[PDB]
Amino acid sequence: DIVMTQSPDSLAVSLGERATINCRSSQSVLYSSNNENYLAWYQQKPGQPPKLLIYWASTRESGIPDRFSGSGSGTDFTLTISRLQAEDVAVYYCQQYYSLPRTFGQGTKVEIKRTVAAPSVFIFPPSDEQLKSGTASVVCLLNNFYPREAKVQWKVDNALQSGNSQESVTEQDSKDSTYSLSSTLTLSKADYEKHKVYACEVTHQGLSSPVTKSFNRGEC
Amino acid sequence: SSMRGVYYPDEIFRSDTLYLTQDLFLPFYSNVTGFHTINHTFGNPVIPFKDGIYFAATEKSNVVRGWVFGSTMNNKSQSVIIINNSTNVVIRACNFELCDNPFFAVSKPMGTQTHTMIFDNAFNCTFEYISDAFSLDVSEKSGNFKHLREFVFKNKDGFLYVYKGYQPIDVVRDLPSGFNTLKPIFKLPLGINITNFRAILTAFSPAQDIWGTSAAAYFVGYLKPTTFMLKYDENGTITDAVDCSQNPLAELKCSVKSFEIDKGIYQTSNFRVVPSGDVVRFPNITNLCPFGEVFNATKFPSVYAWERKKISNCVADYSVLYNSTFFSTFKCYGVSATKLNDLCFSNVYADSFVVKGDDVRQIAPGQTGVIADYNYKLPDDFMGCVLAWNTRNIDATSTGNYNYKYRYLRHGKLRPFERDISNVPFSPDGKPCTPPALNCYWPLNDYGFYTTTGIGYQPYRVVVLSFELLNAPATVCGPKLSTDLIKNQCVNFNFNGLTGTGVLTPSSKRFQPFQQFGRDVSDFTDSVRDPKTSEILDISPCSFGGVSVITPGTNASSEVAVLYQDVNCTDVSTAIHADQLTPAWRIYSTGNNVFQTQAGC
Amino acid sequence: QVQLVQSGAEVKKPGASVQVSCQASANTFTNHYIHWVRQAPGQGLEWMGIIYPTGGNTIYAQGFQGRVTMTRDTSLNTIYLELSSLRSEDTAVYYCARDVRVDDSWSGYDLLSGGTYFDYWGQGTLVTVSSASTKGPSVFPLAPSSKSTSGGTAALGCLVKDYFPEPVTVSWNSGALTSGVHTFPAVLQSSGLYSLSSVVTVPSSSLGTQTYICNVNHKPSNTKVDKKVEPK
Ligand SMILES: *[C@@H]1O[C@H](CO)[C@@H](O)[C@H](O)[C@H]1NC(C)=O
Ligand SMILES: *[C@@H]1O[C@H](CO)[C@@H](O)[C@H](O)[C@H]1NC(C)=O
Ligand SMILES: *[C@@H]1O[C@H](CO)[C@@H](O)[C@H](O)[C@H]1NC(C)=O
Ligand SMILES: *[C@@H]1O[C@H](CO)[C@@H](O)[C@H](O)[C@H]1NC(C)=O
Ligand SMILES: *[C@@H]1O[C@H](CO)[C@@H](O)[C@H](O)[C@H]1NC(C)=O
Ligand SMILES: *[C@@H]1O[C@H](CO)[C@@H](O)[C@H](O)[C@H]1NC(C)=O
Ligand SMILES: *[C@@H]1O[C@H](CO)[C@@H](O)[C@H](O)[C@H]1NC(C)=O
Ligand SMILES: *[C@@H]1O[C@H](CO)[C@@H](O)[C@H](O)[C@H]1NC(C)=O
Ligand SMILES: *[C@@H]1O[C@H](CO)[C@@H](O)[C@H](O)[C@H]1NC(C)=O
Ligand SMILES: *[C@@H]1O[C@H](CO)[C@@H](O)[C@H](O)[C@H]1NC(C)=O
Repeated sequence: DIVMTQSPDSLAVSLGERATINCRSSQSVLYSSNNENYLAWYQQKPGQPPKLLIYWASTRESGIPDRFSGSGSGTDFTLTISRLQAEDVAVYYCQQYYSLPRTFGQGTKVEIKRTVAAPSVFIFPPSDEQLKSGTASVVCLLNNFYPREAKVQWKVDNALQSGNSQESVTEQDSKDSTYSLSSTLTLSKADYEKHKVYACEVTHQGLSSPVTKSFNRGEC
Repeated sequence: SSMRGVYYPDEIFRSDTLYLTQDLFLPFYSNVTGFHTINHTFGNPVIPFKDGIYFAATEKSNVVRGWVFGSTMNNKSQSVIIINNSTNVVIRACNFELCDNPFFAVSKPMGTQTHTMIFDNAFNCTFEYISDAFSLDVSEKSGNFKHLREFVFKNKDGFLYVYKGYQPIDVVRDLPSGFNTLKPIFKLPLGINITNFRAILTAFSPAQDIWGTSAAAYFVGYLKPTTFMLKYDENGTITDAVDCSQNPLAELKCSVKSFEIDKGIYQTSNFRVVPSGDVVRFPNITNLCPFGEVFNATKFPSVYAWERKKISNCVADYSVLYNSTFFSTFKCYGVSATKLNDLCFSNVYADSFVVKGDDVRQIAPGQTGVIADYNYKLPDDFMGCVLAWNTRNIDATSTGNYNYKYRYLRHGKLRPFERDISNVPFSPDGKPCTPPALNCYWPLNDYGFYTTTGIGYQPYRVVVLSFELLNAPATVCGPKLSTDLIKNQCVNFNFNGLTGTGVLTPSSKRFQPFQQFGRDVSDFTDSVRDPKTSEILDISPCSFGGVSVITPGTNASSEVAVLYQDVNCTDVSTAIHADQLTPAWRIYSTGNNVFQTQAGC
Repeated sequence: QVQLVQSGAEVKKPGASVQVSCQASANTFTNHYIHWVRQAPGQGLEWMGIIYPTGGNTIYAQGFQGRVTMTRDTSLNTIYLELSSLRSEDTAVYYCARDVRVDDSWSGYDLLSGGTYFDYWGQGTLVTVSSASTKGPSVFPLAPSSKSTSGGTAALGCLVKDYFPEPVTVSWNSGALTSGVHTFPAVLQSSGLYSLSSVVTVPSSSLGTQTYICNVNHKPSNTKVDKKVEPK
């Protein structure tokens, strides 16, 4: 469709590195009456309507990040996406200035190449209120490793379910895009009572596979 | 507030004559705004400049330390500022800030605030000027408020003209009626768009302790385009003047070129009653244009079936079509669609077809390329407009409707309208182009996709129309309004294009069923059939006639009486029925006690 | 271009109606067709619906033809949502795109050329599917204990429960440390509502050093709280 769609859904540059916003469109975008071609780069945050910030897809226009736009090619495009944890991280795709139906799709979100250092793994029990301790029972933690680069087991009552924890994470705690994260054996509040002999096991993109130790609730 | 504010009109002046001239003078006995100003009744308010001002102030010490003129006097654009340093006048053209009571009064080193210039603070000083002693000439006379500084400021042809005079005063807050003439001082070339101004007190509260003296009085009166007669003496001095607008005696003695008039009756001007309203009348609505065929076929033409016409002698519903919620897009290349709702033309050319939603990009008047050039593209020389609406729901099919084919390329058809319509293998500039043999080629894709396809595919039915402008009769128009009728008043009017100014009346004037309007023996028109009611109206001209002034000698009295020749006093003024006194300046140059004679009112 | 503004972030319940608010002006809603924001706020709000607020003329993809159906909110010169069959499509960002710059000295609804992708953007708003239970005062005293947190990888946090929104007023950690913001939102648990296992980077050496706050709800839950607890 002429709501032109990004290919990557999120970007992948290193610090200052020259990654690309790959994209695709409908038909006859380099049109015979207009000749400047209708694809233009969208360059703005999620939740906004997609706003045109690189007219005719050769370079960034005014108010674009400059590292976030580049070569269009008819039904296809490949903009620059340099250092895309920042700068080109303003969410971006090719988009039509074409006619009534013309738009950008979801756009590639901000993302970058990152560190993946090993998370912790040992006894992970609830507090003294273990009889309602919920999804954070049998829990693990990580730092200096990317949000998609560290993960945890559902090790409730020492069941050792590797990689199966419910989890959350945040951007670089260490400068090499090296994030922080935590995860645990997912359950409703009262299910932590059976889980209370809780282990933790965890793994990462630059780390070994999940392995664990365990202890009773109200203790380390 | 009168007989102030006459100035020598220019530099060409000459001896001992009555000269009658037109300019932005201050009209006699107009009400001047007296800014009586005292301590708590205090400020330097911004005032609109209009066509120019008479300005005056009760003064000596240059308490009115200056003026600022411009569009804004504070932001962006240039402004003229005029300041009394203690010796002299300063002029600048700079775009000053002036957010408050204006106190940016910084000045150059050589006699600061006293001789060399003041308000240095701004960013575009394209003109600067130093005068000599033009604040000492004010300070020469004895005691503040016992004198009037008197000025005219007018702006025309990119010049600010400044005229002044300076005279004694007895009342510190009044503007006396004594005649005096202002001399020219400057013709400043600065080109500034002046529309507002303010006086400058520059935080002063004079040591001339009349009230503690955060206080003065100053006066503003607007100039107006008026005819003055000016009386010169043997030294080339203006010695007297007459505002010819003021009253019927002033008009009389201007017309006679004299300051004294003998007992008699004199003809001076023509009375001519202005219209109160406007009456436009048109027939029963009829002859609606045949757009339903082009626009509202149940299944539209393909690109190659392309139904097309030209249309004439009809009333265009285009206001409704423009007002319609339907169309996915419409564009005019010609004059705006908003006026095609009501505009008139010699004829229209009109046609309709279909596109896959994407190709609507190329179809317009003003737009050309290998899509539209080879199935429909019109010449861009008409008032062309284009409209699109949903094929996606109606004459589409889910496969792409294979009857609603794509455009049929034929590169060599360069001529407008011809822009190859045809269902033929013909794509090249000039190769043999039979049916399908290896010499020649045909694009044959499907245009008409259904509404569940992506919003690019979603096809439009499309209409183009093209209005034609000529000096020849405009056989197409939008619908036209008919007003209420207005009997027994002087009005403007229009029948079916028979326009005039007159008094419409009911009539006994019997005439035949086929007749629209009566001439008279002069062959001017005198009666019309109302096109909507079929009323038989009679038309007569709005009242007019000579105006004559009856006077004793001005030697004996300045009372006058006025005769409006030939008219009925019923048509004459909204008067105030005193004998002797004409309320003339406002009321009809006349305005009072009434009597009727066969000579007129 | 337009007097661009957007608002009216709301949860769209499965199969119900959907609504939104915007402001607009000039060419961006009258010469060029404005775009209905018709993609999730995890991305740019793609123009799957196309509209003219100054005329009621519209075009859509056939999900968005209902799920982000729009009407002229004439007091703002701009679209207000009036959608139906609410779901993940109706969970699109609460926005209206002031259309691309006018392609000519044209007149009327002339956008046969120029896109619905914005020349002016109203900043938009959030949205989601309203399937989660309208609750969340529940809280759960567990997180990575001293052994499981193990030095510089360690965190402070708590389990949310029964929440309508995933973001919680308790923020998992009790503010005791902040080496990395890993106390991210809850996820929909088997209770039909948000529950959590996230924690922000902090010392593991005791349950008090990794101190926590546990209530799952916020303003969209009608049950927001920050009641305290710990790991281990
Ligand atoms: C003109 O009229 C105003 C009120 O409209 C009055 O304050 C002012 O004093 C009048 N002018 C003169 C010269 O009295
Ligand atoms: C003069 O200035 C006023 C006030 O800014 C403005 O409204 C007007 O259009 C200007 N006219 C010209 C000819 O610049
Ligand atoms: C511009 O406008 C502001 C309005 O408050 C005023 O304070 C300022 O003095 C003006 N001039 C400049 C040059 O900023
Ligand atoms: C001065 O005036 C010109 C217009 O005459 C304007 O373009 C310029 O920006 C102004 N400069 C400053 C510094 O105010
Ligand atoms: C002209 O001006 C002189 C100035 O000295 C004056 O004496 C004379 O009376 C004036 N009038 C005539 C008619 O000369
Ligand atoms: C048409 O003519 C008739 C004549 O009786 C009149 O009553 C009617 O008002 C006219 N209608 C229009 C639409 O002009
Ligand atoms: C009929 O009239 C409408 C309203 O003006 C117009 O938009 C539409 O294109 C026409 N054709 C059909 C088949 O409805
Ligand atoms: C239709 O025309 C009238 C003219 O008075 C106008 O008030 C109205 O807003 C227009 N409506 C549409 C939908 O164009
Ligand atoms: C005319 O006026 C003069 C004074 O200017 C006077 O001597 C004479 O008597 C007057 N005559 C009449 C008839 O008014
Ligand atoms: C003048 O108007 C009156 C009504 O005010 C009228 O009676 C009279 O016939 C009209 N004509 C003449 C010549 O008086």
